[PDB]
Amino acid sequence: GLFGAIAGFIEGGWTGMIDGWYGYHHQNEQGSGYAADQKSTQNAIDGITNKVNSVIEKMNTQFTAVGKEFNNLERRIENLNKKVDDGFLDIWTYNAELLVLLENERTLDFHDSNVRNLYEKVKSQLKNNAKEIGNGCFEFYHKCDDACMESVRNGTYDYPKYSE
Amino acid sequence: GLFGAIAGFIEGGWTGMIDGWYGYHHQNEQGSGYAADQKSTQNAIDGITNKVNSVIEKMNTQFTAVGKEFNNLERRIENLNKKVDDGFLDIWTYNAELLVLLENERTLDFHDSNVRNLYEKVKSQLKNNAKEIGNGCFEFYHKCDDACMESVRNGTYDYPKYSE
Amino acid sequence: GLFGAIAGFIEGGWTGMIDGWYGYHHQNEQGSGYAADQKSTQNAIDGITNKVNSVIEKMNTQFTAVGKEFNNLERRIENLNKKVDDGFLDIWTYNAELLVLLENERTLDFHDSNVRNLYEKVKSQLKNNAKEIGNGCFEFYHKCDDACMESVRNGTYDYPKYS
Amino acid sequence: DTICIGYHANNSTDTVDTVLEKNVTVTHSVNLLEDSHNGKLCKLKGIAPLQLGKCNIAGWLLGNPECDLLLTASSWSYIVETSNSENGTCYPGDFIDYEELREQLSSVSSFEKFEIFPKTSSWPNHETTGVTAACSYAGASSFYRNLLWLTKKGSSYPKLSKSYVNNKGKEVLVLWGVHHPPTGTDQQSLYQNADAYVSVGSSKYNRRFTPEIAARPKVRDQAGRMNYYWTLLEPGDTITFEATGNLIAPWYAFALNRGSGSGIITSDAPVHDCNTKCQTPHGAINSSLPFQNIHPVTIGECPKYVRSTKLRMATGLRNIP
Amino acid sequence: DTICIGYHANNSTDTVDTVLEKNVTVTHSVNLLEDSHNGKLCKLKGIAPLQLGKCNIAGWLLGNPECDLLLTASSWSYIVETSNSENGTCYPGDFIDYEELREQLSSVSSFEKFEIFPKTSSWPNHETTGVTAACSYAGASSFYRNLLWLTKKGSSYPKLSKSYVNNKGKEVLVLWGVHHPPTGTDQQSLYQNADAYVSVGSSKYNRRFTPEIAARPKVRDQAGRMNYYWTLLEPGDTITFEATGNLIAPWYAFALNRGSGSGIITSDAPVHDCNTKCQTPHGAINSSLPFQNIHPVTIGECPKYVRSTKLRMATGLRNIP
Amino acid sequence: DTICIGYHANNSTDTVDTVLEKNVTVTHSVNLLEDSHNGKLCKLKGIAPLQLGKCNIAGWLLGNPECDLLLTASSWSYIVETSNSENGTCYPGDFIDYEELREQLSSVSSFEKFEIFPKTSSWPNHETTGVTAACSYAGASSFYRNLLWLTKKGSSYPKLSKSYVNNKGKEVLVLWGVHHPPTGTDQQSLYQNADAYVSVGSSKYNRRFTPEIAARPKVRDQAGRMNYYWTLLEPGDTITFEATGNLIAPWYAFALNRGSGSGIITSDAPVHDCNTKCQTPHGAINSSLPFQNIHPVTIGECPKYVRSTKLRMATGLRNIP
Ligand SMILES: CC(=O)N[C@@H]1[C@@H](O)[C@H](O[C@@H]2O[C@H](CO[C@]3(C(=O)O)C[C@H](O)[C@@H](NC(C)=O)[C@H]([C@H](O)[C@H](O)CO)O3)[C@H](O)[C@H](O)[C@H]2O)[C@@H](CO)O[C@H]1O
Ligand SMILES: CC(=O)N[C@@H]1[C@@H](O)[C@H](O[C@@H]2O[C@H](CO[C@]3(C(=O)O)C[C@H](O)[C@@H](NC(C)=O)[C@H]([C@H](O)[C@H](O)CO)O3)[C@H](O)[C@H](O)[C@H]2O)[C@@H](CO)O[C@H]1O
Ligand SMILES: CC(=O)N[C@@H]1[C@@H](O)[C@H](O[C@@H]2O[C@H](CO[C@]3(C(=O)O)C[C@H](O)[C@@H](NC(C)=O)[C@H]([C@H](O)[C@H](O)CO)O3)[C@H](O)[C@H](O)[C@H]2O)[C@@H](CO)O[C@H]1O
Ligand SMILES: *[C@@H]1O[C@H](CO)[C@@H](O[C@@H]2O[C@H](CO)[C@@H](O[C@@H]3O[C@H](CO)[C@@H](O)[C@H](O)[C@@H]3O)[C@H](O)[C@H]2NC(C)=O)[C@H](O)[C@H]1NC(C)=O
Ligand SMILES: *[C@@H]1O[C@H](CO)[C@@H](O[C@@H]2O[C@H](CO)[C@@H](O)[C@H](O)[C@H]2NC(C)=O)[C@H](O)[C@H]1NC(C)=O
Ligand SMILES: *[C@@H]1O[C@H](CO)[C@@H](O)[C@H](O)[C@H]1NC(C)=O
Ligand SMILES: *[C@@H]1O[C@H](CO)[C@@H](O)[C@H](O)[C@H]1NC(C)=O
Repeated sequence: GLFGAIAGFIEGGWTGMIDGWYGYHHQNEQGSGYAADQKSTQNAIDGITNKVNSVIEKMNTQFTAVGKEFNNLERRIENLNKKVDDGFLDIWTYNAELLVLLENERTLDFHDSNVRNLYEKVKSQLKNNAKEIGNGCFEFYHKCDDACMESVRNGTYDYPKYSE
Repeated sequence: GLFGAIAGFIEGGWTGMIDGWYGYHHQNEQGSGYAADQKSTQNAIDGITNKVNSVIEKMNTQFTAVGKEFNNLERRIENLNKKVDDGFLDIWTYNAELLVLLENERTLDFHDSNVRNLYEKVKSQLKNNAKEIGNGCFEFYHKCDDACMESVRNGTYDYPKYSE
Repeated sequence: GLFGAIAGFIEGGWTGMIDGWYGYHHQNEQGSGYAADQKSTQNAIDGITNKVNSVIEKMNTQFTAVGKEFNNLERRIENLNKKVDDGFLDIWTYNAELLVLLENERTLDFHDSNVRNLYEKVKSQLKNNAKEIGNGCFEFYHKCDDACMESVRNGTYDYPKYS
Repeated sequence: DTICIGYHANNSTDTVDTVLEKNVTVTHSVNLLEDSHNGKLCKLKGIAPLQLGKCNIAGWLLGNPECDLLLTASSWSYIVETSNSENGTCYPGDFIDYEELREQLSSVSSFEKFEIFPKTSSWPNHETTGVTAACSYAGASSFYRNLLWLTKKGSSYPKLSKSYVNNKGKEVLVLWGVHHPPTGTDQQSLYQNADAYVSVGSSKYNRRFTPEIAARPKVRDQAGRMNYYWTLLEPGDTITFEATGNLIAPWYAFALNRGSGSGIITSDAPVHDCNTKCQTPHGAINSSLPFQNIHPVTIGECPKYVRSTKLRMATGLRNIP
Repeated sequence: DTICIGYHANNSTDTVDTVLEKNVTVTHSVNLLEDSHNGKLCKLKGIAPLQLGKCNIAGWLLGNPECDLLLTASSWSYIVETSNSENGTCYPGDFIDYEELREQLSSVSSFEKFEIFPKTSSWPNHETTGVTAACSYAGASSFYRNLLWLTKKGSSYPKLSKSYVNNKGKEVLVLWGVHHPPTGTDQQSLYQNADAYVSVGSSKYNRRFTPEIAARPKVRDQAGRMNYYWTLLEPGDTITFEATGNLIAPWYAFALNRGSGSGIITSDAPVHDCNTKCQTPHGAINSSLPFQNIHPVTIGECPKYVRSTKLRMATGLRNIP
Repeated sequence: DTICIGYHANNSTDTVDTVLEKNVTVTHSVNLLEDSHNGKLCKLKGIAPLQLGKCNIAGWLLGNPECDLLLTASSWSYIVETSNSENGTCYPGDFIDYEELREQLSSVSSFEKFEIFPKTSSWPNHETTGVTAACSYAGASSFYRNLLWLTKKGSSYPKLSKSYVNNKGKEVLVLWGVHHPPTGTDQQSLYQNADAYVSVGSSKYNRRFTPEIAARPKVRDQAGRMNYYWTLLEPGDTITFEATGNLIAPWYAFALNRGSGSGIITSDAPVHDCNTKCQTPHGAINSSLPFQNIHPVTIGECPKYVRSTKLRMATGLRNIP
């Protein structure tokens, strides 16, 4: 992936996290579990929803009867009409195919970007109060209860609360 | 944003910096102020100018009279003519809308990338001679005068001068 | 470049590396030399090949005779026919030109991303067992022989061994 | 104590293509391509299409005796013909500007048939009883329901003059015919006058027709021919028929307000009471999506026809459980 | 001591749409869509359009007496008709291949009227004095200025033969007409010959016309009709008229050099001395941008018509003051 | 001891354009634009084109004597005319619906000429020997090979009636002509009957022609004219000719199965035994790439024509040796 997170330094996804696209897995003395990150998930949903709706809704349609009837002394204009229909077909098929190919690439990149940004945001607030393992994980140098890790997910984590 | 800088770990922009798109704010004993990074700004300007010019100038325009007149026994070819005009209308409206949507995203991505690359270049030269807070700022572990601050902006910063 | 590696903090390419797009230059007591990274190179090849083939193969047309003949009392439909041919020409010329411009940019980004990703993978493996120069080079804090240098290129590098 | 950053995975088997890679399994996706239809011919703009039964448009307009399902709605949004619409002009000849007329009738409102020249009162000096085996009904020789075959009464066919003023406040479609006997003996037997003519005129229409007596191959066992003509008579205008022979006179005509932008579908698919915004010869389709592979020739507000068998847009991410 | 990395912000209220997000405020942007016009009909290719005053193209070419406005240019890049172009064929009938002619005359580099068959000397054996109340000038019956109504002289209409050789070094547009009396009595009263015909021929053109006599409604109080015909006679070729009746003869014709690729604009927008490369019925537009929403039917080198109300391209970045 | 991460460079001078930057040198690239052709006219669908040589389609079909050495196949995938195709209708006049006929004959599968009305037995009471200097061969007056100029035998031209039934199991193309003398003396001299007519009829086709006698400019030294007509006779159908004069009668006709969707190429390029899927007047081209700049006018399954001089896709990366 372009941003190197999904199928990246984070090798796989979580079937355990049902409630969002991006999120956290935590483990402390109180237990372990999954939590989706609502801000990044909802922002992604809004973005992707906007893209799909753009592709669908920017299509403008007027009432059209495509077919025309020509007699046997009208062959030339009959083939002109066919050239128009066939020409529109070539254009829409090619463009629709490539639009989907290209924008699927961008959608998957977008997700990759979102995971990386989330990761680096968490990294910045924790700083040296935690160790970076790899695979997207941080080992705290202090004890973080459900209230503390919630502050990490909330973006409110207090660095000079903790030391050592 | 895709690269996580603009509206990212750097939260807002500077109205104080008039003379460029990307740049620096410095603070020392000699005072503070804004300075644009001329190289990255101009490279972006050249790039974006080329993008805009491509979208405008790649359009071929030849002398054309679109209109056609038909008598009351010509309804079939009159509607063929309408199908042609309306078909080109559908194609150009859809493609123009999506081109602008897609390339605006890429332009904003491009700026985001440039800010990130600038930030990381400065990070690379300063190394451990400065502390990384966040919000795009570095606190030096030594005194940096206007000559020193210029070396940072010029990319000429001397690391083992200030390792002190 | 978008990812800041190619013509970035890595300023230039290696004419010395013949066998791949991305790779390593090593220096140790036994000598120096170039090695291409096969996984990232081949993945890039597969991706770009798919892109080119997509641009080519998605074009499909049917048997068509473009030309038409009209007499001197047929000027309107003759000009209608011309409006059709010229309209297709405008659409395809404009779209082909921009498709190539836009996708060439994306291809160069892709290579840039791939180089950056390789760099970050090695960085991730070495950690503080090596020093970051900034030209895309790592100076080891221990001695790395051809077996050690190979483990870095292979992704099997053992950090707690040379700590 | 640890916290990890990760992303969603699930049991989705959905695949999409990307420019770099084919067949990528993703957690969520949406279809951009309408690939199915309901197998029905439906109403467009809330109005059913015209169904002509055994007959094509010519047979319906002229009143081919094998149609005789003479009841039409006052409006229709398009016209359906089937593989069973075989009954046209039963007496052989040319139908002038037939395709243009079919086009002009493809959608209409306020459509009504009326008796423009009543058979009983319109022709005191001529015989109206002419029939032909070529247009038969119930095993007997017959004729078009909307036309009258005028022939001589008792060895004389005097010059006729008949005019109609259109006071209906909308266009009137008038159809008539001109008969061309195979022999001069038939000409005299039918119309008495070897020198016969038919003249038709209005504000826009002007023609004089002369019988063309010639050897021709028999069609439906007729060496003669009837050419069929029509005009849309404007509100307030007059149409005038004069003949010394060979006139197949209007009996019934049609008043209407022509619509626009519709067409004719040829399909054997059954007509139903459903509503659609896009009709294909195969059946109606949902018009919500931008693209369809059902059929290039459509009537309605329709997705663009494409050759694609699959257009699927990734929404969720790469599925890696 | 600190140094910070940052990006530009300003007072810009400019917004653009992106595929992920609507209405993003950016520091700088450019418009790709031409949404304005100057409300005028301008010169195209540095050349003014043809203006016909009270007349349409037919009235101008035939010399409808109400077209006596003498100022027409010797060249034009396109033709303007207005809601006031009312004076056409004043004697009712069909102008054959009218649309083709309008198209073919839409731009010319030289245009001159000349007397092809002088009234005084061209027809010693026929009456040239025919007028009609249908074409009136100054309260008196008159006729087309560019045509002549030939009728019988003293109970005789001998076969006429008249030829014109085109020495003009360019195309000559020749127009004529064929008159269609309502009755055979009127035919003889005018042209004496019931069997009358008109023949027109050149190296490329050959056509014969015969009167179509029918009882018809009065149009502009005329039961008669005149059909109008034309041909472009090549440099060096000859055109020959022969008639035993019903010919409305050329009097004046036009020598011209046709341009190509133009058309007719129907607009009441005022014509001005301004210059444009792209003309719309609403007014001229700037052609520098790739797209325009002003009007689909244009003449010139024009941006592509789209239905878009906004196409704005981000140049600068997200504005976050 | 060091390890470095890096990327490929080479001696490639290949350049591509990108949206942000022009003329970027890259290590590898591929061409999307077919810019070359083979300078030959090749077979389409495994079948060679029809080559008409000195003749155009009209001359070939009518049997212009300069066409007699033309070796024609039973099938062709398209038709080639050259700058040398001059020999058409050698007797001046109009070829009716000529462009339509050319279009409909552009590809055919089983094409055969046959004698529809044998010269020796079909016309005992009319002269078949008529020739003209206007169609000359090797300096002697001659005539179309596939038609016969029928004139009076010994001061009389009796009414002829001749029918052909199409038993060929495919369409039959029938061509004929109608002659229009410059004077009534020529009419009488040729056909004797001033009142002459030609009638042609079938199940579908019905038309009547009468001589148009008029002074006309000489073309190829002929003041007279011959108009040429045709119809496609369906399998099983009958065509009937009746004439009291002026008929240029079918002698030979053509049985054929029309193909579809092809056309006419005008080219001076040599025909060769090569195969192509896309043919241009300049020569055949490869259809593998999506775009071509060789020629706007093509026949086949073809890349899309573009105005581009270069479309080159980066594959490798920025070349920075
Ligand atoms: C005027 C007349 O009766 N003429 C006789 C010919 O019709 C007849 O030739 C045979 O005619 C057959 C068809 O007969 C009808 C028909 O179409 O059914 C009989 C109709 O009553 C008659 N219609 C009217 C109004 O009189 C109709 C009409 O004559 C023709 O349509 C005129 O074109 O003919 C059938 O075509 C046979 O193939 C044909 O031989 C001949 C010989 O029997 O006698 C004529 O007196
Ligand atoms: C041949 C003829 O004179 N016929 C007489 C009818 O015209 C006339 O019917 C009245 O005609 C009125 C029009 O009269 C003109 C005209 O258009 O102004 C008089 C013109 O001098 C005459 N022009 C020529 C060259 O002869 C012109 C011409 O005859 C017709 O246009 C030919 O179609 O007619 C007007 O239309 C009235 O509405 C109409 O009743 C009748 C009745 O008097 O007498 C006929 O002899
Ligand atoms: C009927 C006839 O012979 N008429 C004579 C005129 O043809 C002749 O005018 C000259 O005719 C010249 C052409 O002569 C041919 C031709 O086309 O070569 C001679 C052909 O044998 C004849 N064909 C037949 C079947 O009779 C052909 C034919 O008459 C015309 O094509 C009919 O339209 O004419 C050429 O056009 C000269 O330019 C022209 O002056 C006059 C004068 O000598 O005498 C007539 O008897
Ligand atoms: C040139 O065009 C003008 C139109 O602007 C013609 O002028 C007049 O047009 C009106 C209709 O718009 C005619 O009205 C008629 O009035 C008579 C009574 O006189 C009535 O019976 C009819 O039903 C109709 O409504 C009016 O007559 C007409 N004026 C004249 C003098 O004919 C004008 O005719 C046109 N001139 C030419 C030469 O084309
Ligand atoms: C209506 O159409 C049917 C077509 O099915 C006609 O029926 C044919 O009539 C001919 C002539 O009598 C017969 O030889 C055929 O065998 C019939 N075909 C079939 C399938 O039945 C019928 O003649 C038409 N009637 C009218 C009045 O147009
Ligand atoms: C079209 O199908 C149904 C209409 O029956 C509609 O609800 C649906 O939303 C449309 N398709 C998609 C993919 O939205
Ligand atoms: C066209 O002229 C210039 C150049 O594009 C532009 O500033 C101007 O606004 C345009 N004309 C109009 C009427 O907008």
